[PDB]
This record gives sequence, structure tokens and C-alpha cells, in this order.
Amino acid sequence: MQTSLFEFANVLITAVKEASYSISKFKEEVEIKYKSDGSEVTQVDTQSQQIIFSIIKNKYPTINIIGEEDVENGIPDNQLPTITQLSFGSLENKIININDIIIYVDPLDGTDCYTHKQYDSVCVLVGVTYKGKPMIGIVSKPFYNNEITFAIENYISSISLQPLNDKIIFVCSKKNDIQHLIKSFPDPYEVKYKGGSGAKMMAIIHQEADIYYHPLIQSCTWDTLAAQVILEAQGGIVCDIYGNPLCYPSSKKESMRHKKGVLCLSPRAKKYLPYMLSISKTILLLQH
Ligand SMILES: [Mg+2]
Ligand SMILES: [Mg+2]
Ligand SMILES: [Mg+2]
Repeated sequence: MQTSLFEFANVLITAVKEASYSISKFKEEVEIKYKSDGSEVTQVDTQSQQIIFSIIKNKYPTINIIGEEDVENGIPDNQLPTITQLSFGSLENKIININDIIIYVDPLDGTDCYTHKQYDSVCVLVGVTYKGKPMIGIVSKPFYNNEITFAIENYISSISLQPLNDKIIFVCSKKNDIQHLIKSFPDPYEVKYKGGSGAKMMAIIHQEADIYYHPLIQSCTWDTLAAQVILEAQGGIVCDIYGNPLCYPSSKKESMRHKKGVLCLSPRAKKYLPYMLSISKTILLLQH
């Protein structure tokens, strides 16, 4: 029924490292399955997910864990790396209840970025809730030396920050080019185009960007939670396009889409929330 936070964080970090390493070291020909809604999936996505699931469930067989892809655990204990024994500075090592935990996984965010050699946009995302409340976020960028960024509540791992721009930077994909939606923005600003939803949140975390405005029902729980915990630990904001907290259902039977969109603000961009809320105020998002 219970475990320590340090144990738990070590298991998750071990899983993410191993998955990231699997992705970055992979030279065989990729085979692209197409889901029944056109979206891509490769054996690299699924193998990454199995690694993550197997490592975690081998320690915590009861644990609630939700992943983008349709695979679970299975990889036998003796092919899995041993668990790291890291300590975490002044962070307090809590006893926690396994059944209060829910884990949300994207084994490979930017599957299309991957298949198009946009390797810089590929992330592994693992986020955790505890009693419904976001608690841990772990992000890896396999093609950026398997760099891992993570946060546990208000504590945050080492992170390189680009010198602040001074112009406010909006970041979006070309396909969701919101530049016309924000022409009335009060202060000087720029639009940077970046594929990958994980990548776009990381851009804010590394101060390459300030605002990620996603007034669309394209994001899922696993796309946001990991980066959310980190950005929030930095003092940034993640919410609906109407300013409310993102929802994280407890089961994959329920829809994992963020149906009221996504909005992320850098610490300094928090003052622009009212502006963004008045922009979103007349939008009714519809799904199909
Ligand atoms: Mg997909
Ligand atoms: Mg994915
Ligand atoms: Mg994704």
C-alpha cells in the first residue's frame, strides 16, 4: 500500500532514462502503423512505453498508469536496468500511498516529428498526480543527449535557461498558426514555429518562449502533465484557455483530451492572463 517518494522518483527516473536511451539508440528501419484516426505509431513508440510500464509495474504492480499507446508492461525483470539510488537535496522524503497515484505517459511525443527527422521536437513525458493533484513531472529529450528535466512539487532539477528575450515570444506549430488571433497583443512580441507539444512547453521552461496558446482540442493529459509540474514549479501557469485548471481523468476509459484547450505562461508572462482570457472569451471549442 505504501512507498517512499525517493524510491518512487528513482523508479520513474530510471524508467524514463531507459526509454529515452532506447529511442536515441535505435538504428533499425522504422515501421509506421496508422491508427484508425490517421495518427502515426511506430515500434519505437510502443517499445518505449513497454519499457516505462515494465520498470514501473515491476516495483508497483497495483499502480494506476495510463499511456498514449495500446501496450502495457510485460518486459521481464531480468532485462530491466536496476533502479537508481539518487537522493534529492533538501526535498523531504514522504511516505505515500500507491493507490493515490496516477501516472500519465507519452512514450514518444512528436511521433510525426520523429518520422520526419525533426528530432529536436521529440520528448518522453511522464507526469504524476497524487490525490488528483499534479505532483511530479519528468521530461526527456532523447536527441539532446538524453537530457532529463524534472520537478517534484515545488522542487526542480537543473535547467539551462536562454537569456530572456525582452520581446514576448509566442510559440505554436505552423498548422495551428494563431498569429492572427493575437494581433491586438499590448506589448512587443514574436511568433516562433515549433512542432511537438512537449517541445513547445519545454521551450517556455528553457525561456526560449513565453506563451503557448492552444485554443483547440488536440492535447491530451499525457501531453501536458509532465511539463505542467515543472513550469508551475518555476512560477509559470498552465490552465484552460478560460483560465481554469486542466482536468486529468483517472481512467483511460474516459476521454483523455483537454476539451477546453491549453494555455501556458512563463513566469513573467503571467501578467498577460487577463488579455488571453478576453481573447478566449468568445471561443466555443467543438470536437468530433
Ligand atoms: Mg498519437
Ligand atoms: Mg506519443
Ligand atoms: Mg503527444
